[PDB]
Amino acid sequence: TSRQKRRAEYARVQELYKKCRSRAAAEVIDGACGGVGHSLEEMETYWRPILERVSDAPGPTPEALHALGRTQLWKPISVEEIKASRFDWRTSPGPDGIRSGQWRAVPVHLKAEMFNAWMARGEIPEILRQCRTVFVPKVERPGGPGEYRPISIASIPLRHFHSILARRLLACCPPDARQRGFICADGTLENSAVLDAVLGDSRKKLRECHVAVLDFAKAFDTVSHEALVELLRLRGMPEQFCGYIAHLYDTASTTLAVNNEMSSPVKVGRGVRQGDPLSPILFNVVMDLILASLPERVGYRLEMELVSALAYAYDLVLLAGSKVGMQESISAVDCVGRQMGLRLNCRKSAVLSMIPDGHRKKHHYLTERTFNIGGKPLRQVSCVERWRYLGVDFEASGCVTLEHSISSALNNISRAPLKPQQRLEILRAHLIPRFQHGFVLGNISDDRLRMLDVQIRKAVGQWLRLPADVPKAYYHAAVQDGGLAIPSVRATIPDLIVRRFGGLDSSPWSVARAAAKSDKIRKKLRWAWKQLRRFSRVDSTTQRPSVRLFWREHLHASVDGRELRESTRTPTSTKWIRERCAQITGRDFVQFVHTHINALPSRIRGSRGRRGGGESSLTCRAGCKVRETTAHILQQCHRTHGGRILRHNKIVSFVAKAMEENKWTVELEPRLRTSVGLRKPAIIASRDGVGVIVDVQVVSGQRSLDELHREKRNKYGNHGELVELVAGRLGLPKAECVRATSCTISWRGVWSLTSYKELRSIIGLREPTLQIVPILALRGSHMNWTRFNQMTS
RNA sequence: UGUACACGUGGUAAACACGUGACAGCAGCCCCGAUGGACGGACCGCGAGGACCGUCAAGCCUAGCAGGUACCUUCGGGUGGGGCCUUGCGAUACCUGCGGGCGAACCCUGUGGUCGGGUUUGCAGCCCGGCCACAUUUUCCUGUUGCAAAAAAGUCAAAUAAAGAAAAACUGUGCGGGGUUCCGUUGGACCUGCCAGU
Ligand SMILES: [Zn+2]
Repeated sequence: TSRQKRRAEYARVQELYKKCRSRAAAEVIDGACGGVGHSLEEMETYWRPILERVSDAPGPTPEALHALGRTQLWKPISVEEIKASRFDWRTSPGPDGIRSGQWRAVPVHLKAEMFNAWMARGEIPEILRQCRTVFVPKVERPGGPGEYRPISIASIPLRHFHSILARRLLACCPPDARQRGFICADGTLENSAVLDAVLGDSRKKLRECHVAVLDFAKAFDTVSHEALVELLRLRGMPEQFCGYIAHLYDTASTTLAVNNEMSSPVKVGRGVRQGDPLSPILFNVVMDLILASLPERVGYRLEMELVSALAYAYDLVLLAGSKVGMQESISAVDCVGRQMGLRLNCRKSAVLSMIPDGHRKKHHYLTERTFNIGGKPLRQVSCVERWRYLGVDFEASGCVTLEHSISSALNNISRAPLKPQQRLEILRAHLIPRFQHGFVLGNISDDRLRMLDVQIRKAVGQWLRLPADVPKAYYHAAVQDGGLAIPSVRATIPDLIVRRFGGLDSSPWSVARAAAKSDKIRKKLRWAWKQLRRFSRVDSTTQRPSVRLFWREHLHASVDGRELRESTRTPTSTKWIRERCAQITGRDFVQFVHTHINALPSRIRGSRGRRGGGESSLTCRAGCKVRETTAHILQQCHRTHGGRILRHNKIVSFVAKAMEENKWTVELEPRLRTSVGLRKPAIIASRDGVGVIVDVQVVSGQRSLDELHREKRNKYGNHGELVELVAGRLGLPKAECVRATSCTISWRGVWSLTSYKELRSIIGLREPTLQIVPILALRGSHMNWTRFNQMTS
């Protein structure tokens, strides 16, 4: 039943989110939320035949070997290198069964000797060799088995054993400097700047330019086993290493796990499997070969520097100044791919041509299709809007911009079965830092960034049901200052440009340094600096611009968020927005956010600009005949009095729990009849001759919290008779040992600095206890609001 | 291009001349993203803004994106509204396509002519949309599927099935009971009755 699959999908996504956040977020963003809908039938019959298809690649030719031509490996594995390899352990279990524990428990020497024996024999056990493959729909509405994706997961020991081999390959034989894809530094670091400099130069000096982008799709599904084995054999690497790779690939199998249904193993006829740590290094050797097969004298002369190819993660951006120049380059790429089995998406590859014309001083754009990939024509795109050289969030071949693909991601996140805080976190730390690279490879304006920010804010407002008139700084202000900390692409793009392009001239690359001394790059740097200065405030400590201070300055100066200005001094106050979100339910988070920025609809806040009516729209609905502000509702209203005592006692119970856990003799509601009047302390506790009178207060924040704390600190500790009475009751002789103490929390859930410091210092409570008091304050306040709004008489 | 300043040349000095110059600076800050129009009237404090009533055929808005046309320039480039000032060298007219929201059609389904699309392969399939033609009405109660948060409340005819028929209060480290908030033996929420009181 559909409800059953929805149940299973929700459980699976929640478990994945609890275990590993990054993989779950990356799966949710792409669209892996609907699961499989075609079952085993008409699914194995489509994907099984496409797997055991050995490519008839002839292999590299003497010409390719000579173009390539233009020892410490297999060393015994020691125990230091095992921990020298950086491994991400928050991954999925293999089909064998060992998830992380049976592999973590074994000592290092045993694993080292096991790998040594494995390479001595050269045979990975079939049980450990076995791997599974789950299916992922591409478009949000699957229509056929060809619209899915076979993500394959291998065993943990095999991934660990290959990671050290990949590290050895990277250290022993580093790639060419042109290869800036799978590199130690950031891949698309200088490649974005080089293309921009080339485009600026070709427009400036009216130089003939043609830049083509062609991607390596099915590059996982097109490398022939024999071709790669021969390539590694002729590279000079040990022949037995190649034999081991050939034995690994020739003896391979795959299990189809669709709807938890077992399936027989299936042969694979094409090499390079997805997710293996050796795959992006082995494919780097193919990149080295294809780059070495490029024609020698061809490219674009950018300031005495010749630029021809800038390899991206899985792309190949070729450049040429002459129309005939790139045709032979493309033919060479085609023959290299065909001789190795690689296939190219003519649909997803594009060519940008730029032909100048004299006697007019303008520059002309070609429109018709001229170049081709072995006969198949290449589409010609006018504007450079295919800045999708960012890896994930795959391309659309110039059909759409970067938007209309961000909105798809937002819809995929919105429809996924996640709590309102989980979507917020996924957008915070997995979507914004993912497409932000794409908005720098070309000319950009402020309006595009502002519209992207507005769309993101609209999506977040829909997720958390906030009204329209909420301070826009609330979304982008940092957590410690009070806010959702949604990073804003309006100010983080100039920040990225300034931070990266500023250090362009310090890059080891010779091409990047040439690109640094350009005209367009410097103009963009000036624009980015201007925007950053306009959207930041200089830091007092370090004299360096920061956007967080600017967002805080706007937020604390607003009307809704003025009461939050005291939250930046005690980071515990806003510990529930981001860190402690797994302990708070779904609707609870939305209610807490609503009362946190005072988005609750009152007769004052909910009628902004629409107060042309009578006093009934402004007078308190309880008959208090005063202004109906949310502070009045939540703090001073006779209908809300019972809820106020309820919340107060809810807090005093939890703090009493804490001090009891800290081994203090507590006394609830002491009864002291002073001669002056009636004094009602909250709770007293004494230990080893010293006592304290701890009273609990939840008060508004429109005044300073510390002063309000002092107003009862002095009253309870300087009465002159009450301290003697509590000293006599507790059993301590000297009245100066006992002194008053308060726990003052603003009803939005903001600690008081003096109160928090006193409570931490006078009596020992660990951080988790103080973390939960804002939760109690917010819950009590919103329950008070619901109690008030439940009836209207 | 237009202001102001650094050096050099020449000169007895200049309120004299020229050239070269920090990416030379000097071309201020702040706020604003709502949405259908033409013609005729009733509303409003007839005031900035917000209601409604009549037709029209489809388009109407956009400081959103991309490309070209002309013009101003100065080479860098340039086209929304409002405010505070302050001196504090800038720049407009439209059409084309895409996205957004307001319209408007469209509408129970199967074949074919279709056309734009995606996806494996070499025009063989699956799926997304747009034109051209085909196939009694009202009326209550059991099963199948689309989203709400949980083993159930919403969906009484969303589509349905010789479908089976008819007409034409609360105050609480209180107490008891259950696959239900989401937590890895606890915690807030509602469901009930007693416990000392109002
Ligand atoms: Zn009141």
